[PDB]
Amino acid sequence: PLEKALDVMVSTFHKYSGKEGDKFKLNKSELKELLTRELPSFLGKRTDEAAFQKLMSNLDSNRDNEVDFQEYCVFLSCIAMMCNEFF
Amino acid sequence: PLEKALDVMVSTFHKYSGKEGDKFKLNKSELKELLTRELPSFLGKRTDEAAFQKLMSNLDSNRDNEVDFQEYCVFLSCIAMMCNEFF
Ligand SMILES: [Ca+2]
Ligand SMILES: [Ca+2]
Ligand SMILES: [Ca+2]
Ligand SMILES: [Ca+2]
Repeated sequence: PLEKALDVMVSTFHKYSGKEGDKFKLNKSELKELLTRELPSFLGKRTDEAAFQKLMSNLDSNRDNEVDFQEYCVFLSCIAMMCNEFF
Repeated sequence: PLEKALDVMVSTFHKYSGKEGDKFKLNKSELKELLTRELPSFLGKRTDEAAFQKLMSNLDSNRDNEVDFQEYCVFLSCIAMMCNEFF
């Protein structure tokens, strides 16, 4: 179960970062699709365009306006750490 | 199912962490069964005690001789990224 889940995390990235432009990174449209479709829970209601834009600015540690796989990775793990702490 | 993939990530850990001493930490021995029954395709056959110490040394970033939930998400991000760079 831990192995199908880790490649569920891997294949999901590529599910959107390749739709447009750099096929190795998520741009905003791409990031919104992923979250909106694959991660609605950890979504709540902040569905503005203003919620997503700092939603993209905070995942984007490099500041290169895109989320690479690494970065998606630190995001998934913050979300893991956050839930854990809850249960 | 990404959100499904996070669920089991967080639970797989506690399924093993709550056996001995700290219940929110993995000691070399709980890590052992986690790694062996969960991530079998990552541990080939170097499973002696040096490939299992190594790992512990590897995993345990604060060096309290135990794997906590954050050091376990760092490790997991290392597996996914490995799976990723190979595509
Ligand atoms: Ca892209
Ligand atoms: Ca970036
Ligand atoms: Ca323990
Ligand atoms: Ca530790």
